Amino acid sequence: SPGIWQLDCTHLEGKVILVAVHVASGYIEAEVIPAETGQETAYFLLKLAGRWPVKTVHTDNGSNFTSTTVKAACWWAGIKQEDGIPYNPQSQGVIESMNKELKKIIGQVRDQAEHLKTAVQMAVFIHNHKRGYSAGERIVDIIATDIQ
Amino acid sequence: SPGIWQLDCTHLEGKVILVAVHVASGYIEAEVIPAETGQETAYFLLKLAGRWPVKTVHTDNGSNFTSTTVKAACWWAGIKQEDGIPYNPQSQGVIESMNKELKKIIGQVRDQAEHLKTAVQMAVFIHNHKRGYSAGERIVDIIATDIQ
Ligand SMILES: COc1ccc(CNC(=O)c2cc3c(cc2CN(C)Cc2cccc(OC)c2C(=O)O)OCO3)cc1
Ligand SMILES: COc1ccc(CNC(=O)c2cc3c(cc2CN(C)Cc2cccc(OC)c2C(=O)O)OCO3)cc1
Ligand SMILES: [Cl-]
Repeated sequence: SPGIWQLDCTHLEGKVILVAVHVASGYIEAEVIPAETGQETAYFLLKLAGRWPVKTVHTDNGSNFTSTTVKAACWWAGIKQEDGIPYNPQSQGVIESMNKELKKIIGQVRDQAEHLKTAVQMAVFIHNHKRGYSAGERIVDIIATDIQ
Repeated sequence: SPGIWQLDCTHLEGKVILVAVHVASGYIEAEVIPAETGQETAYFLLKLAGRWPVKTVHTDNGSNFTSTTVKAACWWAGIKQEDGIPYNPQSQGVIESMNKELKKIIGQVRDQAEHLKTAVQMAVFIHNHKRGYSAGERIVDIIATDIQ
C-alpha cells in the first residue's frame, strides 16, 4: 500500500493533463502533454519512480497497459505494471471527483499565469498542501512508517 | 534543516541541467532546459514546492537571486529565497562532486535513450536509490521526523 499509485488522464484546453495519485494519501504529481502517448506516459513514470518509491502502478487505460514503451519503463524503474479495473466501484467516483476538484483549482488560478502547465503545477501545490493532515504530510508519514 | 534546498546548474550537450538538492539528505530533482532563465527557474521551483515542503532555497547564482520572476514564484510557493554563498567552503566541492557523479551516471545510461532528458531522469533515479540508507529514504525519514 505505501508503494501503490494510480494513473489518471484528464483533458483541458485541448491538452492532456496526466496525473499520478498515491492511493493511500491522495498526494499527486501531474504534467501537461499535447496528447497521451506511450512515450509520454513512460517518461512520466520514470520521473515519478526517481522521486518516490513506486512499487505498483495501476494504468489509466488499456493502451498504456499494452504499450511496450510503458512496459519497458516499468521494467527499467522496478515498477509492477497493473491494470486499473475498478474492482472496487468507488474508484471511478474518487478519480472523477479528483479531476473535478483539480479543474476547479485550475480555474481559480488560471489568470495568474499564461501557460496551462503553470496553472496545473499551482493546482498540484494547492491540492497537496490542503489540510488535520495534508496529502503531502500523509505520503511522507506512510512511507517513513514503511521504511522503519 | 528539513526544509532547506540548494539550486545547482550544470551543462551537457549544449543544454542546461537544473538540479535541486535537499541538503540534509542528498536527494535530488532535476530537469533539462535549453538555457537557464528566470522563468524556467521559477517554474522548476513551483514544481519542487508542490512536491516537497520547501522552506528555503539557496539560489545557484546572482541572476536567479535577482530575478523578479524567481522572487514571485518563491512568494507564491511560500519559499524563503536566499543566496548560495558558500559560507561553508566545503559546499563548493560537494556540488562540484555531485555534478561530476551525475554526468558519470548520464554517461553510463546515455545509450539507453535518444533524448538527454530521459538519461537525466535515469540518473536522478539511480542517485536517489543508491545505498546504509538511500537519499530517498533519508529525505522521507528527515521530513517525517519533523512533521511529528
Ligand atoms: C512560476 O513562476 C511564476 C511567477 C509569477 C507568476 C505571476 N504571474 C504572471 O506574472 C503572469 C500572469 C499572467 C500571464 C503571464 C504572467 C507572467 N508569466 C511569465 C508567469 C510565468 C512564469 C514562469 C513560467 C511560466 O510558464 C512557464 C509563466 C506563465 O505565464 O505561465 O498571462 C496571464 O496572467 C506566475 C508564475
Ligand atoms: C522511460 O521510457 C523508456 C522506455 C524504454 C527505453 C529503452 N530505450 C530505447 O528504446 C531507446 C534507446 C535508444 C534510443 C531510443 C530509444 C527509444 N526511446 C523511444 C526511449 C524513450 C522512451 C520514452 C521517452 C523518451 O524520451 C522522452 C525516450 C528516449 O528515447 O529518450 O536512441 C538511442 O538509444 C527508454 C526509455
Ligand atoms: Cl526513492
